[PDB]
Amino acid sequence: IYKGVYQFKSVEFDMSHLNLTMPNACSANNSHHYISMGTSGLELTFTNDSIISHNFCNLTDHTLMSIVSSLHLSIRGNSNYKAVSCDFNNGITIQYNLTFSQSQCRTFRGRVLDMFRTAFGGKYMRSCGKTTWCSQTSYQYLIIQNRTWENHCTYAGPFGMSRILLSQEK
Amino acid sequence: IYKGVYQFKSVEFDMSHLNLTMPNACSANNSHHYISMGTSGLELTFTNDSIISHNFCNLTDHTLMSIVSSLHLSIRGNSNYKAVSCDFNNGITIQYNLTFSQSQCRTFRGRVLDMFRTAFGGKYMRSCGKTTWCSQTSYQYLIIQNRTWENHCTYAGPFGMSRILLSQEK
Amino acid sequence: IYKGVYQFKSVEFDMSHLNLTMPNACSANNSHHYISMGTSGLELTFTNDSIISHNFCNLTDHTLMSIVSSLHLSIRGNSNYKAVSCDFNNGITIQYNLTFSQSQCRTFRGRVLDMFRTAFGGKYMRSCGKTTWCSQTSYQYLIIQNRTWENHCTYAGPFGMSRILLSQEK
Amino acid sequence: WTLSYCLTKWMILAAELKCFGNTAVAKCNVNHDEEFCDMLRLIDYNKAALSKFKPDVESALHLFKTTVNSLISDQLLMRNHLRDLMCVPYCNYSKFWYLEHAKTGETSVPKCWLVTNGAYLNETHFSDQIEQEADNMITEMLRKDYI
Amino acid sequence: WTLSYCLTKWMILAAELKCFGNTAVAKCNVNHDEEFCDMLRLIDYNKAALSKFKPDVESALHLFKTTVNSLISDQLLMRNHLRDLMCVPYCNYSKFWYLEHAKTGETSVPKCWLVTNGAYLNETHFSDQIEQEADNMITEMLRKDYI
Amino acid sequence: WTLSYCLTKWMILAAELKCFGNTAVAKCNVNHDEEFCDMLRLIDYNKAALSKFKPDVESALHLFKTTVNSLISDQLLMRNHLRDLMCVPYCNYSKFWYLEHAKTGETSVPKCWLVTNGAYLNETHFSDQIEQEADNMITEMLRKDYI
Ligand SMILES: *[C@@H]1O[C@H](CO)[C@@H](O[C@@H]2O[C@H](CO)[C@@H](O)[C@H](O)[C@H]2NC(C)=O)[C@H](O)[C@H]1NC(C)=O
Ligand SMILES: *[C@@H]1O[C@H](CO)[C@@H](O[C@@H]2O[C@H](CO)[C@@H](O)[C@H](O)[C@H]2NC(C)=O)[C@H](O)[C@H]1NC(C)=O
Ligand SMILES: *[C@@H]1O[C@H](CO)[C@@H](O[C@@H]2O[C@H](CO)[C@@H](O)[C@H](O)[C@H]2NC(C)=O)[C@H](O)[C@H]1NC(C)=O
Ligand SMILES: *[C@@H]1O[C@H](CO)[C@@H](O[C@@H]2O[C@H](CO)[C@@H](O)[C@H](O)[C@H]2NC(C)=O)[C@H](O)[C@H]1NC(C)=O
Ligand SMILES: *[C@@H]1O[C@H](CO)[C@@H](O[C@@H]2O[C@H](CO)[C@@H](O)[C@H](O)[C@H]2NC(C)=O)[C@H](O)[C@H]1NC(C)=O
Ligand SMILES: *[C@@H]1O[C@H](CO)[C@@H](O[C@@H]2O[C@H](CO)[C@@H](O)[C@H](O)[C@H]2NC(C)=O)[C@H](O)[C@H]1NC(C)=O
Ligand SMILES: *[C@@H]1O[C@H](CO)[C@@H](O[C@@H]2O[C@H](CO)[C@@H](O)[C@H](O)[C@H]2NC(C)=O)[C@H](O)[C@H]1NC(C)=O
Ligand SMILES: *[C@@H]1O[C@H](CO)[C@@H](O[C@@H]2O[C@H](CO)[C@@H](O)[C@H](O)[C@H]2NC(C)=O)[C@H](O)[C@H]1NC(C)=O
Ligand SMILES: *[C@@H]1O[C@H](CO)[C@@H](O[C@@H]2O[C@H](CO)[C@@H](O)[C@H](O)[C@H]2NC(C)=O)[C@H](O)[C@H]1NC(C)=O
Ligand SMILES: *[C@@H]1O[C@H](CO)[C@@H](O[C@@H]2O[C@H](CO)[C@@H](O)[C@H](O)[C@H]2NC(C)=O)[C@H](O)[C@H]1NC(C)=O
Ligand SMILES: *[C@@H]1O[C@H](CO)[C@@H](O[C@@H]2O[C@H](CO)[C@@H](O)[C@H](O)[C@H]2NC(C)=O)[C@H](O)[C@H]1NC(C)=O
Ligand SMILES: *[C@@H]1O[C@H](CO)[C@@H](O[C@@H]2O[C@H](CO)[C@@H](O)[C@H](O)[C@H]2NC(C)=O)[C@H](O)[C@H]1NC(C)=O
Ligand SMILES: *[C@@H]1O[C@H](CO)[C@@H](O[C@@H]2O[C@H](CO)[C@@H](O)[C@H](O)[C@H]2NC(C)=O)[C@H](O)[C@H]1NC(C)=O
Ligand SMILES: *[C@@H]1O[C@H](CO)[C@@H](O[C@@H]2O[C@H](CO)[C@@H](O)[C@H](O)[C@H]2NC(C)=O)[C@H](O)[C@H]1NC(C)=O
Ligand SMILES: *[C@@H]1O[C@H](CO)[C@@H](O[C@@H]2O[C@H](CO)[C@@H](O)[C@H](O)[C@H]2NC(C)=O)[C@H](O)[C@H]1NC(C)=O
Ligand SMILES: *[C@@H]1O[C@H](CO)[C@@H](O[C@@H]2O[C@H](CO)[C@@H](O)[C@H](O)[C@H]2NC(C)=O)[C@H](O)[C@H]1NC(C)=O
Ligand SMILES: *[C@@H]1O[C@H](CO)[C@@H](O[C@@H]2O[C@H](CO)[C@@H](O)[C@H](O)[C@H]2NC(C)=O)[C@H](O)[C@H]1NC(C)=O
Ligand SMILES: *[C@@H]1O[C@H](CO)[C@@H](O[C@@H]2O[C@H](CO)[C@@H](O)[C@H](O)[C@H]2NC(C)=O)[C@H](O)[C@H]1NC(C)=O
Ligand SMILES: *[C@@H]1O[C@H](CO)[C@@H](O)[C@H](O)[C@H]1NC(C)=O
Ligand SMILES: *[C@@H]1O[C@H](CO)[C@@H](O)[C@H](O)[C@H]1NC(C)=O
Ligand SMILES: *[C@@H]1O[C@H](CO)[C@@H](O)[C@H](O)[C@H]1NC(C)=O
Ligand SMILES: *[C@@H]1O[C@H](CO)[C@@H](O)[C@H](O)[C@H]1NC(C)=O
Ligand SMILES: *[C@@H]1O[C@H](CO)[C@@H](O)[C@H](O)[C@H]1NC(C)=O
Ligand SMILES: *[C@@H]1O[C@H](CO)[C@@H](O)[C@H](O)[C@H]1NC(C)=O
Repeated sequence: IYKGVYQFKSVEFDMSHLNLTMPNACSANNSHHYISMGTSGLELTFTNDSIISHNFCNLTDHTLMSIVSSLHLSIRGNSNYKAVSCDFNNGITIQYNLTFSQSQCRTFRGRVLDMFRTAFGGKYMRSCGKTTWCSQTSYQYLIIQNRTWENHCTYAGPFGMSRILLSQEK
Repeated sequence: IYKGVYQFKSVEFDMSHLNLTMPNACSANNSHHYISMGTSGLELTFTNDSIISHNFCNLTDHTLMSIVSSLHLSIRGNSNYKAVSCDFNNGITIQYNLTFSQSQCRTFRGRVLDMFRTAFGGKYMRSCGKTTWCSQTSYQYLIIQNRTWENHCTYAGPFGMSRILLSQEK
Repeated sequence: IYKGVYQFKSVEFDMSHLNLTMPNACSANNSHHYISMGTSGLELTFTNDSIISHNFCNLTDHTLMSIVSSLHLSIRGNSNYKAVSCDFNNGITIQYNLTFSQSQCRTFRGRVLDMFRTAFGGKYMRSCGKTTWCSQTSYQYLIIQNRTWENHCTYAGPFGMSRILLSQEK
Repeated sequence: WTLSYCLTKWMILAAELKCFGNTAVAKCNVNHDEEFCDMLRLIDYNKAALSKFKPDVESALHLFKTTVNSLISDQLLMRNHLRDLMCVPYCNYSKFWYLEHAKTGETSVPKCWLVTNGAYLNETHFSDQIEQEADNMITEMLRKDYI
Repeated sequence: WTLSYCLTKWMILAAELKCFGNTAVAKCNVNHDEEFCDMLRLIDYNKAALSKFKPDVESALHLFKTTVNSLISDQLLMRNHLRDLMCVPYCNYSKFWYLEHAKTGETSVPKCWLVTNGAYLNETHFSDQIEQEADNMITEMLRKDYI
Repeated sequence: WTLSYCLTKWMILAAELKCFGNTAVAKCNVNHDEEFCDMLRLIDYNKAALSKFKPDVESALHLFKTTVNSLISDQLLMRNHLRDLMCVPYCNYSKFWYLEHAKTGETSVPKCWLVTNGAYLNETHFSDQIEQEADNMITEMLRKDYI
């Protein structure tokens, strides 16, 4: 109660129903992240082990391919053409190599963390005495695969995907 | 009159003078559509007959070419590279093939109707019991040519072209 | 004083401190223009003499390269591929040839003035009896080089760079 | 905010000539909850461009593409699109309706005349909006009289 | 502005059912100084799309990408991002708090519940904002009573 | 809305130090009909970024490009451009003028000082705007006194 007349109360929103029409972007924990649109899902795992060693891939359902292309185009600058491995057969599996070939931002790790950052927010993998701009990471791999959504995290909403859409090709 | 003091009346705007500085996007009827900028015009006809059979063209005045490039880039996804025929000689003539090689939206017809839709509004060729998202069409061809504007329709304004500009490369 | 109670006074802002986080875009005079971000700078000189005659260059620090790519992509249409000369070795030096191969806008000069215009405002090189749209110039060269900022002009702010960012690929 | 105020004969399609007061133009200073302000901005830009620049199609298209956001409200346009999408009465930027004072010419901001199924909405469908606007306008008028 | 008004059971995660009055929905007519209006726009778009179109993932994603600006306030989203960036309490679009009248149900526009260090702000941190909103709401209420 | 309130010595170029009251900063909460609010947002972002992050040019440029819309009003910038285009007095973001109370320091929102032909407008050219702002500010002051 406040001023003896009005009552203080809060609202809590559920984003589970905002699924068939809107994308959802979240993280289960420090390791795993998820992007779910309808019944389709993409799992972004920060493994410290690699599973693919092609180091060469040709970019040549549509929903997950459009989400992946938005995420990839939202890494800005040059991807060095030798730090991405692809497997578009029998599923979508893209591995980023995320390793050094004190700025810590001018590298490919800095920009890949910047894109992960800008898609998923800065609650995890963030620093913060002056702290560098780009986020900090102790892993050396980033694997984006397809996973059939099973309500792994709490639904967040399309806000991260909107931030990705705005910050594209800048 | 309302409340005995104020008088009810309406305004009607004419878009004929918004021609030398602003584009105009309209439809004469179900078949024909027009995009006129100044004294230059493009006719989008929904013929059910084809006139070009090249099935291969190289994208290599400036106003109509910029309008055409905006319209083409606003078809999103992949144009399949084999459903467009071009004739940029002695005029601009681009033919879309708009045929199946119950979703009715995952095809090239769905996306081409989506771009026509988003340029010209949903007054014609629209459905609307649940109705599919993408618009419905009974033709199998879409020919965009150049035509010297002769006040074929009623002037609409640059709002459709603005919608095209916003929804570009998404 | 106004109305005998309130006092009339003005504010004057200094943009010198908006340097380490924000770009700055200005002109010293009719000839020289500057774009400074932090301790890095680009000098756009309107010389009437050429220094490079390659007429062929391959687009293949990051801050000045990103500013240059924004400026180049903000020239819209086709750059004719034969009016730009490049020297990305031991510095960045790009020369635009800015010469005729009464509209005065349909040429490459018109569009290059349009991009210079939209980056730096219309205080210099502007016309203004009816005056043509694109700006007018009496030189025939435009050289963009790198220069270590030394407070040549009065700091303006990131507004010109913002206008460049908005008017990109249109 | 004028680059070159009330309308004239050639801008109005139906009547010979009608135009508004100072309150509407003074309220359309970067106002993007209304479509009439966007229409006024478009007309003003056209009038100012025609009286200062020679005719040129390519340059006019370039300047429109560069400064499209400065004239047309993007979000209003997309909401009106979304309304057209779902079989909902939307604004197609043709007809606007308003209320004015009988004597002093105190006009309001013209609301758009919604259209559905290729036909304008009847006057009885949005009478509640007209009554609400009359009420709030009369409250504003009495407040301005008080001062 | 509704494409299909107050919330229902499935939209509220905590309580069984609560919803608002007409003033909040009447104020969220292209309002982009608040996040609750964006949430209402998102919920309304979802409700209107589910009741008129068959389920389709690709088409829904396409329509969202085309009309993302019509629903989510871009600048509010980027400011909340910037607040999250610099170790500052920001809005993550989950919890909203408001004040309502005890009897007549006169509700205000729910402000976002700021979150920092993975935890909601305590009630004592933003009590000044609550007091200011109570004051301005009571002034608006007395003004509406006067008319 | 502050990421880190009134100005200081190094931000003001002409005088040694001047700054404003709480009403201006409280009104610049996502306000895009004015340029002073955009200037305040820019200064606040710079102050908050300098005190929390080590100097880095590339990262600062990247963050500015990502969040340029969150700071600078796009449409105000393009309208001021359009005004510069057609030989019209425009705002070049340098000088702002306002009216303040003599005793209680009740300041208003500083309007931009228009510039044309490479020179600031004379005080007599926009005296009507100053009088109108004085009138509306005095009405707001008396309304706040009443409450
Ligand atoms: C995805 O969202 C849909 C619709 O928003 C949810 O489907 C609803 O499920 C509830 C409970 O099972 C039913 O009462 C409703 O009738 C359903 N609505 C529709 C439109 O089908 C679905 O549950 C959501 N998925 C998850 C995992 O929460
Ligand atoms: C983060 O959460 C994920 C899943 O939400 C966890 O991965 C699970 O790990 C357990 C045991 O390690 C396995 O049995 C499960 O199959 C995994 N689930 C998936 C979906 O892969 C992960 O361990 C969590 N991380 C931490 C650090 O607790
Ligand atoms: C990621 O990059 C690292 C370093 O750039 C690669 O590690 C090299 O792997 C090769 C091949 O096994 C070794 O000969 C080198 O000694 C490793 N180190 C360096 C510094 O070159 C690593 O292979 C890359 N990831 C993948 C999956 O190929
Ligand atoms: C990622 O997508 C691929 C291809 O769509 C999935 O592979 C299919 O999985 C189903 C599941 O039963 C099998 O029946 C199919 O034979 C698989 N291959 C196809 C369709 O080519 C894969 O399962 C997905 N990933 C995950 C983790 O579910
Ligand atoms: C990831 O595996 C590596 C094997 O080299 C471990 O070493 C770290 O590698 C990262 C990758 O860039 C470096 O930045 C660190 O300096 C390395 N050392 C440490 C102590 O982190 C690394 O520990 C592995 N991570 C985990 C969490 O097991
Ligand atoms: C917004 O922030 C709140 C505060 O942290 C989040 O609430 C937490 O949610 C996680 C899982 O999402 C739970 O494990 C925690 O217990 C919750 N904490 C509290 C204090 O309730 C909320 O989920 C966030 N919402 C979004 C959409 O990101
Ligand atoms: C295109 O617009 C121009 C200007 O908006 C119109 O030209 C006007 O024509 C009327 C009637 O013929 C003249 O009174 C005006 O003086 C003209 N204005 C200018 C600036 O030249 C022209 O008529 C429009 N075209 C069409 C087909 O309506
Ligand atoms: C739609 O309108 C167009 C023109 O506005 C009509 O095309 C005309 O058709 C007649 C007779 O069929 C021809 O004489 C004209 O030359 C055509 N005009 C043009 C510009 O091509 C078309 O018939 C109309 N469609 C319908 C279904 O009535
Ligand atoms: C549009 O596509 C259709 C079907 O994809 C093409 O129709 C084929 O034409 C060839 C060549 O005449 C025939 O042999 C085939 O039988 C037709 N049908 C199919 C299913 O292949 C049509 O040619 C295309 N349009 C144009 C203008 O080439
Ligand atoms: C489309 O444009 C072409 C090329 O500009 C037009 O073809 C010209 O038409 C004029 C009209 O008299 C002839 O004098 C020229 O000889 C034609 N060829 C050229 C310029 O190469 C064509 O007419 C336009 N289409 C329509 C329907 O008018
Ligand atoms: C267009 O010509 C075709 C010749 O095949 C007619 O057949 C239709 O073709 C469309 C093209 O996709 C199909 O979707 C329809 O199912 C076909 N049948 C019908 C009954 O429409 C078609 O009728 C022609 N249209 C007109 C209006 O004459
Ligand atoms: C906005 O909608 C109205 C209502 O349909 C349109 O008015 C029709 O215009 C067409 C030609 O454009 C005429 O054939 C009809 O007779 C008109 N109908 C009525 C009821 O007057 C108006 O043209 C539309 N405006 C725009 C710019 O699209
Ligand atoms: C660039 O901006 C920085 C910071 O905005 C200025 O550095 C300041 O310099 C003054 C006077 O030398 C010192 O009192 C401050 O402490 C400095 N601030 C910081 C954060 O280092 C610098 O002077 C500016 N450059 C120019 C050429 O004006
Ligand atoms: C515009 O200003 C530039 C520098 O701000 C002037 O260029 C200088 O010219 C003098 C003598 O001509 C040289 O000694 C300097 O080295 C030049 N400075 C630089 C930075 O190159 C230029 O002369 C001025 N233009 C006019 C027309 O006055
Ligand atoms: C800029 O373009 C002009 C004209 O297009 C070029 O000038 C020509 O230079 C060649 C080579 O010296 C001469 O043979 C021609 O006579 C010149 N004029 C024309 C009209 O071709 C000039 O070379 C270009 N600039 C640069 C730096 O190469
Ligand atoms: C433009 O950049 C180049 C390369 O960064 C600069 O060339 C360097 O200049 C420094 C200055 O002392 C020399 O020590 C280096 O040897 C130069 N070459 C390199 C780093 O490859 C050039 O000076 C810059 N332009 C200006 C006008 O300063
Ligand atoms: C630039 O050098 C040239 C050498 O041809 C001089 O001639 C002008 O060149 C421009 C380039 O497009 C033409 O537009 C003009 O018509 C030419 N004449 C004049 C009188 O300007 C030119 O004078 C030189 N400029 C300066 C300022 O010295
Ligand atoms: C905004 O416009 C004013 C008015 O011209 C500019 O003030 C001039 O600044 C230049 C150098 O920038 C000085 O040489 C002039 O003496 C100044 N004129 C006056 C009348 O004071 C101001 O610099 C401009 N600001 C920006 C950021 O462009
Ligand atoms: C090119 O892409 C196809 C389809 O994804 C794939 O099968 C093929 O291996 C790729 N080419 C190479 C050289 O890997
Ligand atoms: C390439 O384009 C030119 C010019 O438009 C055209 O003449 C030529 O036929 C095209 N090439 C092919 C293989 O059709
Ligand atoms: C290609 O670019 C490189 C690096 O900038 C340069 O050294 C080389 O000369 C360029 N190629 C040609 C043919 O000029
Ligand atoms: C529709 O408007 C016309 C105007 O002539 C009026 O006569 C008629 O009664 C209206 N109908 C309804 C249902 O409002
Ligand atoms: C935080 O909120 C809790 C709610 O249970 C309350 O008990 C506690 O006193 C609050 N602490 C502060 C420091 O406001
Ligand atoms: C211009 O301003 C100056 C300020 O010194 C003043 O003396 C002069 O009278 C003004 N002129 C006009 C025409 O307003």
